[PDB]
Amino acid sequence: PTVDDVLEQVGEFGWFQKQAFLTLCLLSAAFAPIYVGIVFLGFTPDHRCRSPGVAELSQRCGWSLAEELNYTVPGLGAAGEAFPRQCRRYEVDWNQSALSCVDPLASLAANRSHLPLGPCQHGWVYDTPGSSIVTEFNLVCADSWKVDLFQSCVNVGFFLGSLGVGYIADRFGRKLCLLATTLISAVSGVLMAVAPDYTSMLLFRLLQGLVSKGSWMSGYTLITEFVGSGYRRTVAILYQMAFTVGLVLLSGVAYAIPHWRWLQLAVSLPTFLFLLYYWCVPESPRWLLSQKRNTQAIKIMDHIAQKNGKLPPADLKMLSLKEDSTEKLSPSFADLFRTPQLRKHTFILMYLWFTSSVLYQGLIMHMGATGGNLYLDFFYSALVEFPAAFIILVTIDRVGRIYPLAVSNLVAGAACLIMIFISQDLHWLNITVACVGRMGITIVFQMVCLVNAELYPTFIRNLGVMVCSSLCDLGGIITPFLVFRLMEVWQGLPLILFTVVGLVAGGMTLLLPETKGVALPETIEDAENLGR
Ligand SMILES: *[C@@H]1O[C@H](CO)[C@@H](O[C@@H]2O[C@H](CO)[C@@H](O)[C@H](O)[C@H]2NC(C)=O)[C@H](O)[C@H]1NC(C)=O
Repeated sequence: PTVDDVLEQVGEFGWFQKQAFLTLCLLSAAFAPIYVGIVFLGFTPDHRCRSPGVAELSQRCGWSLAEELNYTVPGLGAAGEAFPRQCRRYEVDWNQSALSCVDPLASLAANRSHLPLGPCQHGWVYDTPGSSIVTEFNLVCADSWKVDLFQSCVNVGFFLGSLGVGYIADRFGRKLCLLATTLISAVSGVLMAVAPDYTSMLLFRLLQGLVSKGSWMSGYTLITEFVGSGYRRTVAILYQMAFTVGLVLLSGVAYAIPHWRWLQLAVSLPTFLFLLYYWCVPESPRWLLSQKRNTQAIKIMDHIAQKNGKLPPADLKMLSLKEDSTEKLSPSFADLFRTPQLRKHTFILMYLWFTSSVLYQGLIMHMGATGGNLYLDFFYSALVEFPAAFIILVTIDRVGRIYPLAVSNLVAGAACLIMIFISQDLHWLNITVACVGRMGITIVFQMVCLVNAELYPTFIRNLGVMVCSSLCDLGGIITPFLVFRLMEVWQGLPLILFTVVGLVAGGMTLLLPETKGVALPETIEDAENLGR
């Protein structure tokens, strides 16, 4: 009367599993707005110094937007690529000075650079009709650094929340967390849209970042536990693919409404509405069984059978773990680093996450020039993931999990190396090769997440994935400084670093025990001899 066998008898993937997965997938998209980052909310458009006098002249004679930029603004390319033009204002009187459209400012100085440069007051004038966080508080020229501070604060919030949310998640149940985390994320999201100052915006975004990844991972583990042992691949990969669909939909709606306030206020509400379906999914049976709450576990199991409609097995009356466990099974950080096998697994998974994140950021950084339409570029970058799902979805159970993960982790680094060595000049090849690397990295991410979820004990499964995921955000934070510094020493030093990181990670993956078609562990001692 073990949990897995009774689950087989009552249907591994029945109509109950489909409904629960539909709801959790509806939750999946809610993580796209918080994960997409500052983009679509802090895009910096073209900007020049507003002048009062230009407004008068603009109507007097025929004008064009391109023409106004050229001979009304200070020229670019002096003492910097575009530092003068962006936020420097000549401050020559354009009002009550009728010098004709042909020669508005030429006559006075007989030269441009020598002209007198004043302060860039009167705020700024922006190109795009929409408004972003940059346009709101004028964080353009003097305070430009503030945007980087905002991004770094969000990332450090991710990093802290990764560690923090795990313990509150596993000790107090997987549905007490998913409910509270998504509720806090929703309330922070709407509260943000009414932020009048810059401090409140940062604080609310920090809270949302703290809670979002916890919500997403507690949603992931729940379905992974619910589904049968054999059908884990479909549930996990379709969860990731739902996340990708949510990303595409976010790009679409972002192009729909440019304004940041309305964008946030609209995209956040569906996460709040998801709360309306909290009553659909109950607590995971395995967690309850491991906590010694057997009556609730059997009650939940009977409900699954009733909705699925096959039959209730009479053996449930004696449902319990394989071996008579101890009264208390509290999750703690100390228990994570006791068994040598579990310690080795944790170290290997941490390194895997770190290398995956570093290689991803290196690839995106080393990409080609950005396209004219940011939205179209983001749409393509999201769409490049769909074939990854249909590649992985058919290979896991047929070939196992270690080999594809290792081979993709190797091929991503190989593609980075070939891009470094082979000509990087504008050609049709390079874009497609980069797409190959993108698909490799996406496969690595999804496979690492799945294997890490499957490898840990059930009673601390969430904590393990949280800890091993923190290094992902750590690497994402640190990589830009590393690549900037290394470039100074040698032109190609960062590329060698990325390639060696990828190769070493791919080599080290092989030692991780395989999990093809084996019931996920429920006891740390049992997980220790998983390979045996
Ligand atoms: C761009 O600005 C420059 C300003 O230098 C314009 O080109 C010349 O500007 C000098 C300075 O006033 C004039 O003496 C020349 O007569 C300008 N060129 C010509 C062909 O007359 C230029 O016209 C501006 N851009 C456009 C599209 O006209």
